[PDB]
Order: sequence, then structure tokens, then C-alpha cells
Amino acid sequence: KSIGLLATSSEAAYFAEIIEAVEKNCFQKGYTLILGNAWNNLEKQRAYLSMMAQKRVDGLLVMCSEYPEPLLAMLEEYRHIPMVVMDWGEAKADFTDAVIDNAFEGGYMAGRYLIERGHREIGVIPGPAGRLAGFMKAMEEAMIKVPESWIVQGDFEPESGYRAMQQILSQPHRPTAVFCGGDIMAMGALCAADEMGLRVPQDVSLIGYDNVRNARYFTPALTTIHQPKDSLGETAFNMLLDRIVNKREEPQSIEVHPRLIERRSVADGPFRDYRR
Amino acid sequence: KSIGLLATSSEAAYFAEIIEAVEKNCFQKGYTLILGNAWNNLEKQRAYLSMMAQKRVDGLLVMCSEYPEPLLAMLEEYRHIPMVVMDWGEAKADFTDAVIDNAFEGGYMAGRYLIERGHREIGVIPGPAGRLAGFMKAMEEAMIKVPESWIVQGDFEPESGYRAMQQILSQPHRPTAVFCGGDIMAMGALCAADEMGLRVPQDVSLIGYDNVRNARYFTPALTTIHQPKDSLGETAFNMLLDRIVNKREEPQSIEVHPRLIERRSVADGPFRDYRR
Ligand SMILES: [Mg+2]
Ligand SMILES: [Mg+2]
Repeated sequence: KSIGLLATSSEAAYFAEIIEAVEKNCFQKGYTLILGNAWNNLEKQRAYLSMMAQKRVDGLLVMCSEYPEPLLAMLEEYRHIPMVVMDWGEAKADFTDAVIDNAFEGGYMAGRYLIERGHREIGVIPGPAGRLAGFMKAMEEAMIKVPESWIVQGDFEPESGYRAMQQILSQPHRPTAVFCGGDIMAMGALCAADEMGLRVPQDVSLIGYDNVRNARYFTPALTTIHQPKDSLGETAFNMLLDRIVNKREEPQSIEVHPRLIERRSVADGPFRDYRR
Repeated sequence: KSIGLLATSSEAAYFAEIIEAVEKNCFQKGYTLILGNAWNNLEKQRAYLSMMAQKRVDGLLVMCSEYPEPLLAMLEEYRHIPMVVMDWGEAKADFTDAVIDNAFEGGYMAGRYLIERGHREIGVIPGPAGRLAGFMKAMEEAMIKVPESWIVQGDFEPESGYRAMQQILSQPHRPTAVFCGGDIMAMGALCAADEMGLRVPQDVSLIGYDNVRNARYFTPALTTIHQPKDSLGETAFNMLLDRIVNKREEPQSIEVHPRLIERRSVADGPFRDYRR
């Protein structure tokens, strides 16, 4: 009773929560976990692949940022060992299980809550895209220009959000609201504002994305887009099961929908002049 | 290379930060990790053991909170497999490696710092230790008495720190500083002080324990005790890599020392008056 788990990075703030879910379920079902953590290397990922085969694991489970031809090749050579390939976005007619998170709808929702709160001068601390694409469509649809000097890439880690917010806030003209593409990154943004002497949400409104466990325990309690992370691994982990037992060779798609969690990091903006 | 890890719980406060350092070191070398959480069932651990032997892991890391004779005996059968069996707890004359975290010392440094900064009416949010004990000695030694109404425990998680902080802060009379035995928990206390209109540390000073990865980016930047978890993880790993090749049958002692990290959550107390 063991299961392989070939990841792209346990420590990749994005994925991470998913793993914990795959994990806690295994222990919960007293299985053994055989953790492989690649990082995009045909051989390393290969290595990890054969080893789980030799340790005769009762199920596989892949989580990959990409799925290039080579990887895809290997993956087939090991079809005898039952699995679940979590493939985000691009539903390519292969044999991978499609994960549809509705990030595009996620970012949409965020950018829209801000327009509705009356903000028109907006900042964005983008991660390393669908979300973002979502946010620009509402900005576009509302005719809000976004100065390029108010768009600063983060990396999912607090120091990046800390450096990003300070860059944005530290300009003659600044926005009244900032869209943060990651709750963790948003924790580093709340800090910088505070250290600069800015009252959040009073001087700057902030909305993040994820709804990480601690997000409600931020100061202030963080308004964000709840992205079901630890629902995905439990499902993926169940698709693995049925697959090994019931012999479910026919694939499945895991799709979720985003939801806005209203809390306390967002205030009314100056454009409450237009409507009530 | 495959490495096996037997632990009571991967998700337990103390271990959590230790297991991730291990994991991080594994993937760095390219090793695979075989994870198992046994929880205290002689039988279940006795099952993970046989299987790991069966999967031919190159080495074993054992960390268990308690090692009853019977666990120790079964481990003795598997001594052909290189292992590091971490033992917190009173050093015994057996093959276990000793782990010495100097918690009582961290607790004391914490108390003392508070007392030095001028506070005398202190509150406490203990975890479900020896740190608490070392904390109380710095108290007892400065004649300070800490009332029961100002002691409320948590369980490592944020809501627990929130609820206890609210409880202590809602007292007709309140401490001027609080000792939180765990940063995560402190994350919650910090949010609680805020939602009650109290400013940290203008109105209340706060000190945590651990110095978790994000602490510096808490709001405000947290004053806490750095308790080394990553170093321990690193240390055990390397000891295991050593035994794998330099097959060493000599128990080792791992000692770490806590260190105070002065950030921005603690201010001068009323009784502060010894210098600048
Ligand atoms: Mg983990
Ligand atoms: Mg509506």
C-alpha cells in the first residue's frame, strides 16, 4: 500500500497545499508515500519514474507545470502502473486528467470587486497569467488604464510582494487599490505598506488570491479569492484510488470555481460617484 | 538513492519544520523519500519497517517523541540498514542519537527580554513546555507573579492564538506584554489585538517563539526566539549520508541553542529604566 508522487516542486507555493492533501489522505489511509520531486529534467524525472516502478508502488500521481513530449513519452512506458496525470490548463487530447481551475474567472472577480468598491487607479503584483488575464478584462471592460509603472512581478514569496508594493506605493502617483496575485505574497505587501506608514485599508486597499489558511489571520483579515487547493488533491487522490481498484482506465476532469471572500483589507474608493 | 522516514506525525508543529528541511535536502541530492507516519502503534511502525527493508531503502531517519523498549527492540533487528534515530528526551545508554534543543533557555531569554524592556504585567499563551518553564523562571526570579486570568493556552494554530489573545485582552485589567509560545499562534494574537482596536506594540508588546519563515513579514515584524529546526533537519540528514558510506555505529548528540530575534513587536514597558 504505497503511492508514488512525482512533483515539480513540493516547495512551490502554488502546488504545495495540494500535496499536503495527497499526503494527509495517504497517512489517513495508512499508505506509504514515495515522494519524487523533479524540477524539469528528463532524467531526474525519469529517474524518479523508474524507481517508483521498481519499488512496486500501487499507484502513481503526477503534478507537472509542463508535460513535454519526452515526459509524455516516459509516462506511457509506465502505463502498466496505474496513475493520474494532473494537467492544468490546455486540455490536449492525450490521456492526462484535465484540471480546470477557473483562474481566469478568479482574476475577473477580483478586478471587478475593486471596480465596484469604487477604485479606478489600480495596482497589480502579478505572480510569474490567466488570473491576470482575468483582471485586465474587467479593467478593460471598465475603461481603466493601468500604468505599467504600477505593475510589478512577484514570485509567490513575501519578500517579493514586499519589494513589489513598496515600488508601487513609492511613486508620486499611486493607486488606491492593489491586486496581489498570491496570498503569501500579499502578506509581504501588507508589511511594506505598514512599514512605509500606510494604513491598510485606509490609505491602500488590498485583495490577494488563494484564500490560504492563515489569510483570515492576517492584519487585517485579508479579502481574497478562494481557490480550493486542498480539495483537488483529495479528488486527485480519489481518482487514483478508483483507478487502481475499480480499474478505471477511462480519464476524468477536475474543475473548480473560484469564490470571493470578503474580509477586511478592502475599502470604498473615491468613485462611489457613480451609483449607490 | 531512496531514503526512508518514519515519524509519529509529518504535520506536527515541532516536526513539520524538521521534515521539510530533510525533504529539501533529499530532492537537492536527487534522493527519493519514503514517508511513513506511524503514530505509536507498535504494529503499524512494525509494518512500515518491514516494508522499508522490503523496498531496500539505502537509509533510515527515525524521529518519534517516544521510544518504548519494544520499538527500540524492533529497530535493533534492522540495524543492517543505516539509520539516525533522533531522541529528544533524556540521553540513555542505547544506540539512539540525542537531540538537545535548548527550549528552557529560549523560554528564559524570552522572559528576561520582556523584563529588561520594562514590562511587569505579562500575559501568556503557552502551547499544549520546558520553554514555558524557562519563561516562568525568569518571572519568578524578578518577583513577577502572573495571574491565571492572564494565562490562556493554545494549540499551535492561529485561531487558538486569536481566541486566547481576545480572552486576555478582554480583562478589566490587562498585561502590557504577552509571551506567545509559537509564532503561528502569535499570528492570530496579532490579528486579535488589531480587531480590538489595540496597537502592537504601542498598546501591547508581543513576543513569539520559533522564528518561522515568514515572521519578519508579519504585521508588525515579530520579535521572537529563533529555535533551529532547519539546522536540525540538515544535521540529521548529513549524519545519515555519513553512516551510509562511513558505516558508523556511534550514537551522536545533536545540540542546538535558541537565539533572540529583535524585530518590531515589542516596545519599552512602564518599568523600563536602566539605560540606552
Ligand atoms: Mg509537507
Ligand atoms: Mg453583483
